[PDB]
Amino acid sequence: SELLVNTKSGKVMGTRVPVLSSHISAFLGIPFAEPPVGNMRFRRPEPKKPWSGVWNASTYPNNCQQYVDEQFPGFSGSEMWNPNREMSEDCLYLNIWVPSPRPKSTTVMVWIYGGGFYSGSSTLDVYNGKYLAYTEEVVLVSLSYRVGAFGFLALHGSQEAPGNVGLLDQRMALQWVHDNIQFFGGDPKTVTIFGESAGGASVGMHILSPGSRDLFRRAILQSGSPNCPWASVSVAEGRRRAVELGRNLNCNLNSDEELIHCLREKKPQELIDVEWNVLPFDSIFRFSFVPVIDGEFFPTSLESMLNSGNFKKTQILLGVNKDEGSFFLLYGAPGFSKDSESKISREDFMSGVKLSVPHANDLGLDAVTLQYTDWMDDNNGIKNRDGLDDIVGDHNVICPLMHFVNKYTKFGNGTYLYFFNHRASNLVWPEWMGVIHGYEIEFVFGLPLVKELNYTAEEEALSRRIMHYWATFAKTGNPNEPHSQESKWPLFTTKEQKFIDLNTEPMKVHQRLRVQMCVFWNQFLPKLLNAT
Amino acid sequence: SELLVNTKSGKVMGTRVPVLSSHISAFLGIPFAEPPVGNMRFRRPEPKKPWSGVWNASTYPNNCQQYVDEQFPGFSGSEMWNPNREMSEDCLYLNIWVPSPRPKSTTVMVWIYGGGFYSGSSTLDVYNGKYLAYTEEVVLVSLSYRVGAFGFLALHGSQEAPGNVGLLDQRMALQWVHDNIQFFGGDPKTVTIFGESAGGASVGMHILSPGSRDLFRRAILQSGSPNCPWASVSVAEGRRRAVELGRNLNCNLNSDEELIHCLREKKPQELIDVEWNVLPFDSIFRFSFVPVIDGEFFPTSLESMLNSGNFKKTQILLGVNKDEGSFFLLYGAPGFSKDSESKISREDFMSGVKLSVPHANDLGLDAVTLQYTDWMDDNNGIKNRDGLDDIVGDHNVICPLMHFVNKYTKFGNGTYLYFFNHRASNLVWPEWMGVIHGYEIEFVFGLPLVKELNYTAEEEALSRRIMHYWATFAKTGNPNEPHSQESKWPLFTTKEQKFIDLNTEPMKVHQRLRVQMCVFWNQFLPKLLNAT
Ligand SMILES: *[C@@H]1O[C@H](CO)[C@@H](O[C@@H]2O[C@H](CO)[C@@H](O)[C@H](O)[C@H]2NC(C)=O)[C@H](O)[C@H]1NC(C)=O
Ligand SMILES: *[C@@H]1O[C@H](CO)[C@@H](O[C@@H]2O[C@H](CO)[C@@H](O)[C@H](O)[C@H]2NC(C)=O)[C@H](O)[C@H]1NC(C)=O
Ligand SMILES: *[C@@H]1O[C@H](CO)[C@@H](O)[C@H](O)[C@H]1NC(C)=O
Ligand SMILES: *[C@@H]1O[C@H](CO)[C@@H](O)[C@H](O)[C@H]1NC(C)=O
Ligand SMILES: *[C@@H]1O[C@H](CO)[C@@H](O)[C@H](O)[C@H]1NC(C)=O
Ligand SMILES: *[C@@H]1O[C@H](CO)[C@@H](O)[C@H](O)[C@H]1NC(C)=O
Repeated sequence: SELLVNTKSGKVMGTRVPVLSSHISAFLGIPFAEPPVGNMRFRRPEPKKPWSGVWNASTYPNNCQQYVDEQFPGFSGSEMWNPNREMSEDCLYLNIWVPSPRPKSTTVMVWIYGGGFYSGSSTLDVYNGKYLAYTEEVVLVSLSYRVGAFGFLALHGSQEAPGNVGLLDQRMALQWVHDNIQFFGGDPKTVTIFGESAGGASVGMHILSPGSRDLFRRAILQSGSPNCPWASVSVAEGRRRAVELGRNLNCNLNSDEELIHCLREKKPQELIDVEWNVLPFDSIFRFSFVPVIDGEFFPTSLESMLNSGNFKKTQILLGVNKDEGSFFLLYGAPGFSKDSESKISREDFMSGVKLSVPHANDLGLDAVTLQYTDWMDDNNGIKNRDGLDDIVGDHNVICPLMHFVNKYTKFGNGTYLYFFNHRASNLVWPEWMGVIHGYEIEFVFGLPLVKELNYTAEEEALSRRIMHYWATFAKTGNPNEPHSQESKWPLFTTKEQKFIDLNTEPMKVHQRLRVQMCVFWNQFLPKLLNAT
Repeated sequence: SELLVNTKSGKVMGTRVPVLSSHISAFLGIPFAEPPVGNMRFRRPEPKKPWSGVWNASTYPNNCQQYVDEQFPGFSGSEMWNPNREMSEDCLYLNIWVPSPRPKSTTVMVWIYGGGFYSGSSTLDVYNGKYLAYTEEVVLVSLSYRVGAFGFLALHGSQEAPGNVGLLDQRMALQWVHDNIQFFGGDPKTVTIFGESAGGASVGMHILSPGSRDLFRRAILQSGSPNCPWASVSVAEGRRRAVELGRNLNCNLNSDEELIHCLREKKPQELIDVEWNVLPFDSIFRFSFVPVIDGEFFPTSLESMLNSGNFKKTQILLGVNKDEGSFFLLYGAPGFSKDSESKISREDFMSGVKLSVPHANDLGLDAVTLQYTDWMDDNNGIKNRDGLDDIVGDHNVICPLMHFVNKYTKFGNGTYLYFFNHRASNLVWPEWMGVIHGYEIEFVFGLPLVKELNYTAEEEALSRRIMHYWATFAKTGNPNEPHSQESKWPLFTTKEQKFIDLNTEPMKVHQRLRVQMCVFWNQFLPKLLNAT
C-alpha cells in the first residue's frame, strides 16, 4: 500500500494527510541514528540499527533538548519557534512528505532548521512540508540535529566530545536520504539541501566539508552562510567555553575525561540553564555552542577553503531578508521593546554598537559609528533605530553572505541571489522590526495558500512563485522555467553581480547588494582591527 | 591738498584715480619697513626710518621675490596671479585707496594676499582696491609681506633667521596702519583684516598671536584658516627644510651661522630655483617655507590655543568656495589637465589620494578611499575626478576651516559663515575645476562692476551684495544692514551652525557645512593615524 515503505533500516508506515482539498502521504518521526543518550551524549552520531516489524511513522517525533524562549508568553510571534513536542535527547529523526500517488523518481528537498545552533525543531507549523511537497511535486524531508552543548560542545583532542556532532547528525540524515529516499519515490541524484540562518550556514558548511559534499546535488541558503561571525569558533575558544560550562556546574576540571563525565551526569536542563554564561563578551548575535574549525569537518580555515576553491562546485540559490538585525536588537539591546516604536537615543545607539561588534576596539567602534551615522541628523531616534538594525544585519548576515557569494561564484556552476523585502500583512511583531529574519520561511513552505491564515491574494501569489522558484531550482539548477513568459531571474556573475527583489511587485533586477557597507565590513574594518 | 598726507613717517603724495565715472585718491607704494636686504635677509623686519621731503606714492611698488607660475604662458587664468611688477627683496610696501573727498573717520579694510606663503603680490589687477573703497566708502589698504624662504626660512634658536618673518612683515604694516591711517581719514579703531587662502590663514594667525591681536578690530577669512595642514610646520621640520635648502645650494652646514651666511650670499633666484626640493613627501597642497610653531608668535600649539580660548575675541566672517581642490590637482596630480575634462581612472584616483594625504599610512589611505568612493559606480571617471577634488578641498581647506569656526565660536563675539558656489560666467579655466579657490576675490573687489570685463548683470549684483556684506561687517560687526528688507545672513552659533550660500539665486540658509566629511577629517582620521 502507498503508506507502507520498505527501507534498508526496515519498514515504515506513514499516514495520509489532507492538504488544500487533496491528500499526500507523510512519514514522520523516522529514526536515522541511535539515540545519542547516556555515554553517547556529546559523541558523534552512530547509524540507526535496523528494526524488525513496521515503524509507525504517523506522528511527529520529540524535539531536541534546547533553550525555550519565554520572553513573551502566549505571543504567537515568539512561540511559533519553540518546541511544540516534548523535548528529549532522543531526537534524531526525520520526516518525509511524499506526493500521492507515490512518485518513481522525483526531486528531493531536505530542510535544515535554524535557531542559532542552540535551538530549533523540525516539527514547527511553519516547516510543515505538505504544502510544498503537494504543490511542486517534490519529496520534502526535514531532518533534526542536536543543538546547544549537546550538538556543539567542543573539547578538541577528545573523541568523547570532539565538536561538530550536530553537523554530523545532519550529515547522517543526508546519508540516510541518499541511501533510502528512492524507496519513497525520491531521486537520490537530485537532492537539494536548504535551510535558514544557522540552517543556511549549515548548508554552506556541507558545501565546504569534504565529508558531506557527495551526499547532495544542489543547495539553497536563506539568510545564513558558513563564514558568518557567529556560526563558528576556533578549537581554543570552544575548549574555553566547554571548561567554563563545567565550572558553572561545579565539575572536576582536571582533565577532559573528568569534565566530560561530570557533564554527562547532568540532567539536560542543567546545561541549558547555564549555557548563556560562557560567552566571552557582552554581545548580541553570539551563541555559546556552535561549529568548531576542527581540521576534520573543516580541513582548514573557512576563508582559505573559500579562496582556494576547496568546496563542492554546483549551483546555489541564496539570499537575505531586508531587516536581519531587528530580532536580536529587540531581545538583547537597551532601548528596543516589542510594544513601542523603539526610537533610540544617541546613547542607546552607542551601546548598541558596542553589543553588536563585541570584538572591536575603540577605533573600530568609531569606524562603525561613523559609517552608520547621519551627522546632519544624529539625534533622529528612527535613524538611530534603523541604523543599528542595519549594523546588526550587515555585520552578521548580509555582508558575510555577500562575501560567500563572491568567493563561491568564482569556482561554482551557477549562482542565483535574492533580497526578500516583503513584510507579511498579518505579521504580529511590531512595524519597526520590518522584514524580520525567518519570515520568508512561511512563503517558502506555502502557508499563504491556506485561506484561514489571513494572508492576502498577492501573498498567495508570492508564495507560489517562491515555492516554484525553489522547486524548479532544486529540480534543474535554475529557478526559471525554461522558455516561459515570466520575467527571468538572472544568474549572479562575478562581473555584474545581479540579484532580484522578492516581493509582490513586478520583478526588479539590481546589482551589487549592499556593496558600500560590505566593503566596510569585509575589507576595511577587518584590516583596521588587524592593524590596531 | 587732498593728495598730500602727512604721516608720522613723513609726507606722502598720492594720485587721483578714475573709478566708475568718478575719482578717488590712491597712495601706492608707501614703505612700512626698512628694505630687508643684505644681512637683513631672513631677519625680522625693522620699522621704516622717517623720511624728509614728499614720498611719491603715485605708482605700485616692486613685488617680493617669488616663484613665477609659467605652466601656461600667456594664459590669463594663471598669469593674473603672477607678479606684475619687478620683483625685488625691497618689497615691503603698502597701498591705500581713499574716498574723495577725504573722510574724517571711516572703516578701514586691510587686504592680505594669498599664494601658499611662496607667492603673491599686492599689486594684482584682481586686488585693485578702488572699486571697493569707492563703492562702500571705506579706506582700503593692501599690504605686502616676504614669501618663500625670504619670509619663512626657519632656524629656530637663531636670531638671524628665526622663522615667521613674513608674518612680522604683515604685523608691521598693521602697526603702521594703526599709527597712521587716521591721517588718511581712516578709523584706527575700526580696522578689519581680510585675506584669501594663505591670506586667510594669516588673518587667523594674527587672531591667535598675542603680539598682533591689538592691532585690529575684526577679521574676514576667505578659504583659509590658521590650522590648515599646509599652513604651518614644527620648528624641527622648518629646521630640516632650511638645512636641505642649504644642501641644494652646496652651503656649509656646520652651524646656523655658516648656513645663514651662505644663503645670504645667494642671488634671490638661486633660492627660488631649489625651493620645491625640500618637501618631505611627494605631495600636493604642501609648501616648503611656511609659518613655524615657534613658542613666540604662537605661544603654544594652534589646537591648544583654540581649545583654551587663547585668541582675540571679536567678530569674524568666513567661508569657502565649492571646489577648493581643483587647482592643485590640475597642477600636481596625474590625469588632470587644463584642456580635457580630466576623467580620472581608478588608478589615477588612488595615486591622487596618495599625493593628497602624504602623511597617511596605508590604513589611512584605505579610509579616505572608502569615504569618497561610490562602490556601486567605482569606475565613473567623473565621480573619481570630483571625488578627488572633494578630498583635496575637504582635507586642506573646508574641514580645517570648519574646525576653526566651531572652536572660535565658543569664545568669540559673532561668527558669519558662507559657502561661495557661483562659477563666474567668463571663467577661463575649464568647467571641471568648478568654483575654484580665489575666484570669489574678483567679486569681493568689485570687478563685475566694470562693463568691459564681461560679467553678467546678475554677477554685478552679486559683487555689490558681497562688497556691502564685507564693508558692513567691517563697519559694524554684522554683514546685514540693520532693519532693511533683504534676507538676513544669520549668525553661526555653536548649537545650530548656520551658513548661507553666496551666489546669484535667492539666499538659502543651511546648517552644518560638510559635516559628514569633516567628522571624518577632524575626528576619525586623526584618531586612526595616531593609533596605527
Ligand atoms: C556549468 O557547467 C557546464 C559544464 O560542466 C557548463 O557548460 C559547458 O560550457 C563550456 C564552456 O562554454 C562548454 O565548452 C561546454 O559545451 C559546456 N558543457 C556542457 C556539458 O554543457 C556551464 O557553462 C556551467 N555554467 C556556469 C554558469 O558556469
Ligand atoms: C557680543 O558682546 C556683547 C557684550 O560684550 C554681548 O551683549 C551683552 O549680552 C549680555 C548677555 O545678554 C548682556 O548682559 C549685555 O547687556 C550685553 N552687553 C552689551 C554691551 O550689549 C553680545 O551678546 C555678544 N554677541 C554674541 C553673538 O556673543
Ligand atoms: C500509530 O500511532 C498512532 C498515534 O499514536 C495511532 O493512532 C495509530 O493507530 C498507530 N498505528 C498503529 C496501527 O499502530
Ligand atoms: C484571522 O483574523 C481573526 C479576526 O481578526 C482572528 O481572531 C484570527 O485569530 C486570525 N486567524 C489566525 C490564524 O491568525
Ligand atoms: C611721481 O612719479 C610718477 C611716475 O614715475 C611721475 O609721473 C610723477 O610726475 C612723479 N611725481 C612727481 C611730482 O615727482
Ligand atoms: C570680452 O569678450 C571679447 C569677445 O568675445 C574678447 O575678445 C575680449 O577679450 C573680452 N574682454 C576681456 C577683458 O576679457
